[PDB]
Amino acid sequence: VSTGALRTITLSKMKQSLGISISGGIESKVQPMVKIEKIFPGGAAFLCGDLQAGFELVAVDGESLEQVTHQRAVDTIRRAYRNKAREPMELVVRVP
Amino acid sequence: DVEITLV
Ligand SMILES: [Zn+2]
Ligand SMILES: [Zn+2]
Repeated sequence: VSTGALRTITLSKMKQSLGISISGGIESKVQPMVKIEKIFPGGAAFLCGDLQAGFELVAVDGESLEQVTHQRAVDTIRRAYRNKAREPMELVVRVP
Repeated sequence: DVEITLV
């Protein structure tokens, strides 16, 4: 796979916790992009073998996370994961 | 300046 390849990954919203920390955001000069910082046990992401820490988040449920602030990214993913009617969650990512 | 938040 080439650096930064795009990949669409689906994730069920059944678990109460997404179980991920995210890092970065357009205010950051060091990490302008939003990346998965850590995947935590107990959550939904720990169960997806295609999700890894270090992936760049591009979109969630059709909502762009490109060039967004950290605050908007957190808010956008939270709203998507709590929207249980839309199942599964769709995450567009760029792999390292 | 990298922010990290548990989602
Ligand atoms: Zn600020
Ligand atoms: Zn991005």
